[PDB]
Amino acid sequence: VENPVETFRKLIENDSTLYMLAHSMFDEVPEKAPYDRDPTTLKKQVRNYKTMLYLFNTLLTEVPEYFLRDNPNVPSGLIGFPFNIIVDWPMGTPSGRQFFLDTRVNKCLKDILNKWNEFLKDPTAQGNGNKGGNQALIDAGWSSDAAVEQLVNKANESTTDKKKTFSEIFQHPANGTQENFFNYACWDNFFTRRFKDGVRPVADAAVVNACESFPLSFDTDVSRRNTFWLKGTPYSLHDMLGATQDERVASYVDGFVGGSVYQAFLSADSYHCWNAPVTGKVVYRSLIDGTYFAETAAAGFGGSNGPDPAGPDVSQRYITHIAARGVLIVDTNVTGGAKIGLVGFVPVGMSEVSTCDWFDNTEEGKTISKGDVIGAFHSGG
Amino acid sequence: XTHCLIFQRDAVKKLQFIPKAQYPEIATTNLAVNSELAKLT
Repeated sequence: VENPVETFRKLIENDSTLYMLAHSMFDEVPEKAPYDRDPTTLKKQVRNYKTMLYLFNTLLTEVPEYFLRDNPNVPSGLIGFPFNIIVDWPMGTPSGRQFFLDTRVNKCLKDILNKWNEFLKDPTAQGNGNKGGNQALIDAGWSSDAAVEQLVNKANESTTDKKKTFSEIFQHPANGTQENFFNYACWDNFFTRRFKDGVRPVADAAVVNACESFPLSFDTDVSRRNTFWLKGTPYSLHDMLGATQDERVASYVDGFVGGSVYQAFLSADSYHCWNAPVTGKVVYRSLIDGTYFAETAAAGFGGSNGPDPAGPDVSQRYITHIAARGVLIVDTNVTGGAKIGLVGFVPVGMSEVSTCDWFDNTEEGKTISKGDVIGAFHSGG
Repeated sequence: XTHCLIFQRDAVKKLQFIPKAQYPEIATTNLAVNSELAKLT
């Protein structure tokens, strides 16, 4: 019944170590430009946890702002991520890294971001009429030429069959136009929008892309467990798949030793649902609690690739081992399958896009078909 | 957001991944969902 921001305030203030860290993670941000402003450069950087909490509570009833409409030339890495904007530089401090690895902090963040998700799913925008959720999107700038062109261009960049208008690409409610932001009832429906039929045809190949996504890494001959904290972040199957806390996945870890890991990134202006990469029978499915704003030391202040203006962007391999995430293991050695053994699909949250939503067609024992929509990321915890 | 796909050693012997995925530094755009990622050889 308690406001989850208030629960977080109490956690910070009633624990001497967390109280210390919640000061030091701001004190360790340099005073000097550019760190006097957040990474968008549009606002002064937050310098204390009470202002942070005030803003977190305010954000519970806000959709992300498309700030590029009036500010087209500022850094755009954090479009969609209002909480991330506040803590991005603190995430890059030594005390901030410790703070955002604390399991109690992350339970509190989970509850805050899930309360946020309740608002983002609410077509009334918390009691502002049946169009409140839609109007919030328009007020936030998402029906601007800049936003809509960005969404259309991003969808077109991955195909030769380019479409001129948003409505030819994505499904949206009836009578939708740019002026009414396609009548999307709330942020969540916009965020998890589906492609129109035929816009993403399923390829004949045995393996298809599970996400509309940008290749990041391809690693061969991966180890059972590895030093994922060292530079370059070697993948650690045991940690990534959660064998730490579920012995039932341990046999799948063993079966992936020597295998390959492919990783790819979903931008804020990309399609966010998940499609089945192969045909087969689901043999294992899990959700794993973890971090939200944990990034590497290399991505922080004084780091060899830091501080990241959009953490955990440059830490994507690292967070596969600790972030809120999910695991799906598909057996393709079945009738209708490609007979390429077991295939794993591990969606991994980043910051406040960390709700891993498995659809019911992925229940263990069901067969999925290549190209079927099987889940989605949502803004949330 | 980010995601991994994981393949077994013996399966990778049988598969040809597209270059944009196997050599990610060459990629300049999203890959289209449902489009080819790897084919049997």
